[PDB]
Amino acid sequence: EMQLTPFLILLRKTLEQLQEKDTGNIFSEPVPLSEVPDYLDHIKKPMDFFTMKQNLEAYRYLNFDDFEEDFNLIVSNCLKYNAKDTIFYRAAVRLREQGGAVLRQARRQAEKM
Ligand SMILES: CCn1c(=O)c(=O)[nH]c2cc(C(=O)N[C@H](c3cccc(F)c3)c3nccn3C)ccc21
Repeated sequence: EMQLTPFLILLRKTLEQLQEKDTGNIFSEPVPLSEVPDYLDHIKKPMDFFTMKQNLEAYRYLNFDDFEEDFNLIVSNCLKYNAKDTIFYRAAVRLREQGGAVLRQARRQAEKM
């Protein structure tokens, strides 16, 4: 129960804050199926920050939980696909950790609305 415009402004800011934690920009765009041809065999719902931005502007995030769930998919897809001894896997762990405080603070701002 709140106004749409300030909520979307908050989500845009939050998405930027999350992307700032991905310094190598490895989560910025869809995993390229031309370089990773078997990716969809194991990952049923790919996600990345560009797709999240598209979803945001298409009004697909009208609650904080749905936004946070797509962020969690970026992380969990990467943990699932990649071996534990890779930079990718460790980057997903780090993103999960650093994203946590970002999301907790942003959710508090949504609740304030
Ligand atoms: C973390 C999400 N992620 C995975 O989780 C995963 O398993 N494989 C991934 C593979 C790529 C990937 O191929 N990057 C290349 C690349 C290499 C160097 C710079 C640059 F900008 C892009 C590339 N893109 C298109 C063509 N080329 C070669 C990206 C993410 C991936």
